[PDB]
Order: sequence, then C-alpha cells, then structure tokens
Amino acid sequence: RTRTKKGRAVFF
Amino acid sequence: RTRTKKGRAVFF
Amino acid sequence: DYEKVITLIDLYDNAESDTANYMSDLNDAMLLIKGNLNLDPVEVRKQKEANVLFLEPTVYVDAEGRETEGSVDGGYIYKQYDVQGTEAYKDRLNSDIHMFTN
Repeated sequence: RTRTKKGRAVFF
Repeated sequence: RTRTKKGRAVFF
Repeated sequence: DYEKVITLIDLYDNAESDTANYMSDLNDAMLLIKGNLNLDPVEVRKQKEANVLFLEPTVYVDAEGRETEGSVDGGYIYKQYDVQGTEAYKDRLNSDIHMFTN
C-alpha cells in the first residue's frame, strides 16, 4: 500500500 | 492517522 | 516672494519622500513558489545560477487506494506603483510653483 510522498523543489 | 498540518510562509 | 507657495513646497517634499519610502521598503522582485514541497535553504542559494527549476508535486494517497497530486506553482512577482498619476501630480506641483513665482 503506497503512502503520501512529499514533493521536492530542486534547482539543479 | 495524519492530522491537519498548518502551512508556512517563509522568505528565506 | 515665496511666502505664498510654501505650502506647495511642502507638498512636493511630502510626495518625493513618499516615493523614497516606496523605494526603500518594498522588494523589487521575488521568486514565488507555491504548494506543498521541500526546499532546502542550502539548495536555495543556487537560485542565482541554476538553469532548470524542477517542482515535483506531493502525491496524496487515499485510504481506498486513490492517488492525487498537489498543485505546485512557481514564477516571478515584482512591485509596481502608479507612475502615471504620481508623476503627473508632481509635474503639476513643479509647474505651479514656477507659475505663481514667474
């Protein structure tokens, strides 16, 4: 069962 | 069980 | 000679120090980023020199097995003021100070 995965902001 | 998490405004 | 226009000299002082406050106190522009996300304040320092900005939205999982994406958004915002009306006003003050004193 998958669970809420928090997003990411990346600038490379 | 997750609960309401209040948002944040940040200026870095 | 200027006794009758001191009040306009006051008004022009007040207007220009108002614009000088507007300049001092508000940020010219900022990179607005919305939505549920993780930003590392160490990584934010690359903001000047990065080429690609990648926003990956948080995925919410429902108890019945559904999955759905948060709304990320990102873009520049910049301060603005009514240049037209304030400059037409200050040009009127300057013009009238000169007119009433020949």
